[PDB]
Order: sequence, then structure tokens, then C-alpha cells
Amino acid sequence: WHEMWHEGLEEASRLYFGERNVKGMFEVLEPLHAMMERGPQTLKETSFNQAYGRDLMEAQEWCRKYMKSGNVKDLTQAWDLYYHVFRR
Amino acid sequence: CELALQNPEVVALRGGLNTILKNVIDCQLSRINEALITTILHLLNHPKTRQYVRADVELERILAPYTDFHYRHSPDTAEGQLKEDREARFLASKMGIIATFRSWAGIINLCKPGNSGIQSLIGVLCIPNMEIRRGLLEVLYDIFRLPLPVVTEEFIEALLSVDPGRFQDSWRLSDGFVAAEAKTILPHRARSRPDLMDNYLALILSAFIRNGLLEGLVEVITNSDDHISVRATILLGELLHMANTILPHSHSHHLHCLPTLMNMAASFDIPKEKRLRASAALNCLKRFHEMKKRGPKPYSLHLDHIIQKAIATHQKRDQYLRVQKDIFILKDTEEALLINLRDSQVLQHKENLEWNWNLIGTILKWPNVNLRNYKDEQL
Repeated sequence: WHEMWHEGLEEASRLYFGERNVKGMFEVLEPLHAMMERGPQTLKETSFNQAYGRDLMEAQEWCRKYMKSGNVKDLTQAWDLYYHVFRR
Repeated sequence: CELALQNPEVVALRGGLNTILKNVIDCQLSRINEALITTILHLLNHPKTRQYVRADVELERILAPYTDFHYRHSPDTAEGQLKEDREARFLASKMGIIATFRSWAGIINLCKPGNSGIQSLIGVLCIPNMEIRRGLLEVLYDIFRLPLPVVTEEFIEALLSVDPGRFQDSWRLSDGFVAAEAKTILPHRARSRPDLMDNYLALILSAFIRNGLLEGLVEVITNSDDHISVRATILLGELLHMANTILPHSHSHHLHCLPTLMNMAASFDIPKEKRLRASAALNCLKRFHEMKKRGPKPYSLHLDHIIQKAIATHQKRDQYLRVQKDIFILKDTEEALLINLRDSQVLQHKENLEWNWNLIGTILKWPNVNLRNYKDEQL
């Protein structure tokens, strides 16, 4: 699970910062948003819940604060959370 | 008579200090501000609230030195009868900015005046100071977010917890998120009081009508139990002193009142500790802090040896009158020998291991009727 979020952040950040991506960035993120509906079952899946599973569902709300106008301060907290979990 | 002439002289001195630059008249302006603060402390009833508004408007220009604002902040904490309750937005965008920039400037006089102003705002009222608490939330969070490179960042974090005595509807946005971060990096005696104060505030919020504002902190009560126990589930790391400080503060919070763990969180905390003790030998060493709460004798043997464990259990007493205690220690040594035989009977003769695992059948019925678990505590 935690192996794919590396390139999932490295693509979705660098497209938006270098190649002027607007709608394709959500297309890159949407396989990752269509994954966490099955739920944790095992011990490693519980460790992923207690290690990272607090800000992955919440950051979509920040995306819901981005779709109305496209503000900067309504999205940079999600970038802060992504840059915090990327190093971890 | 005299007060109406003294307030006009202070207003003229403030106007002359505002009309000045003031490069060469900085000491004279500081002396005039000290004299005005002494006159306001001697008399704070003349003539209206316009002088306080002029002093609050002149306080932004007096923070240039910034030693001149440290004497003016002391006057606002003595004449704060109804100026903060009427006009709170006139200084909320300046006092919080002066308190947030005091850590970057490195001034003790600017750090003491902001703490004195925060204490004067916390001691007067709490419902009327909601805007001042919301405006100073970033200055209260920057001390907890930058405590690694600053030495004075840990002083404001202890003073910000004294201001949140009620904590009902003051901020409700970053109060519980930063309270569990400073406790996992401070010492045992410095985090034992803050965790107990947070548990008392959560119990007071659950007992009052604002039960929904503190019902989501159980995960905040779980991660502090997960930073020493569930931290070695994926990858083992140490941080041994941090885990030992997090286990002792959690043990003190569980032995202080225990109104939060019972009864939907203690069963999940005991199962996580049982899974961590049955995972490896590194995570199984945190049980002694679980044993130091009621049956404390963990420093008797330093893992050496199996023959010296009975001698350590015999020397764990005083031992003036240990007639029954010697028989209890002999029974505990015989039970440990039976457990060692069950461990050495792996893995085709595990009936004794199942007898040791199911050895709490009559002990659970005896403690529910007579409340006597001395043999269970010895085992």
C-alpha cells in the first residue's frame, strides 16, 4: 500500500508544478481515491490505519475546498500533509 | 482636577512621540511612557475610553525599538477593566504579531510582556476573550511546532495550557491537535501534569453540555498509547527514552482517574499491549511500566537470571513478617517452573500451556465475589 503513494505523489505534484495540469491531476489521483473503500482487515492494514489513516480521507475535503474557486490557502494544507507523509 | 490634567499631558506626550521619528528621543519617549504607565496605575478613571484607544493606536508605532512596547504592554494589563471587552479588534492584530515575532527577535522583555498580557487576558474572562484567543492561535501553535530549534518555545507552551482552563468553545480548531505533540517530547514530570490537565478538561467537557467537542479525542488518547507500543509493529525504532517517557505519562493518566479508558478504550489498549508483547522482545519490555502501577517490582532482576529470579522475589519484601509471603513466593516459583516446563514441552505436550492460559477461571469468580487478587498479583 505505502509503495504506490511515492510515485502517486511524485506524479501528481510535478505535473501541477511543471506542466500546467488542471483536470488530469484528479485523473492521476482517482485510482488512489478509489482504493480505501475496502477497509483494513489485517495487522499491517491496521498499522497503515494508525500510521497514516487520518489525513487521507480528510484531504479530499480540502479538494472540496478547491473546486469552488481555486484558492491557494484552501489547498496548501493538503500539500503540507502530502510533503509530511512523503518523507515518512 | 489633577487627573484631567494628567491624562491630557499623557495624550500630548503620546502625540509628541508619534510626531517624532524617534531616533535620538527614544530614551525620552521610553521615560515618558513609563511616567504615563505610572500615572495610569495611580489613576485609571479619567476621562473616557478615548485615551485607551489612543494608547492602543500608538502601541503599533512603539514596537519599533521594540523595548518601548514592553513598558506600554504593562500598562494595558493594569487598566484592562472594560477596554478589552468593548474594543478587542483594535489590538488583536498587533499584540499577537508582537508575541509571534518575539521568538524570532530574541528579546526577554518582549517575551515577558506577551506572557503577562496573555495572563491578564486569561485571568479576566474567557467568553469575551474568544476573539483574542482565535487571533493568537497561530502564535500559540508556532511554539509547539518549532520547539526543536528554539529554547524559549517550551516556555510559552506551558503558559498557553493555563489560559485554556475551560476550553469549551474558545478555539475548537487546533486545541487537541497540539496538546498531544508537546507531551511526547517533554520529560515525565513536565508531561504528567499536562496529560492529567487534558484528561480533567475532557472529563469536564463530557460532564457539561459540550460533550460533542471532546468525544473525538479518544484517538488522541490512542496515538500516545501507539507511539511506544504500536510504533514497533511495522518497523522497530528507538527513541527508547521517548517511548519510556510516553509509557510513564500514559500509565500516570491511566492510574490518575481512569475515566476515559473505561470501558470502551481499556479493552483495546490491553489487546494492543498483548499483541505488542507477543510480537517481539523489543516491544515486550513495555510491560514493566504496566507492572509499576499496582504491583511494582520491575527493578528486582535485570534479566539475569532464571535462578536469581526467586532470590529477587524473596528480596522484594521488607522482610520483617514474611511467613505467608515465603509460601507465596515458593508457590510463584513452582508456577514459574511449571510454565518453564510447559514452554520446554513444545510442541506436542502443550496441555500444561493451555492450563496456564486457562488458569484464571476460578480467579475471576473469586475476585468478583470477595475482591482478593493477591495470588493473581503474585503470579
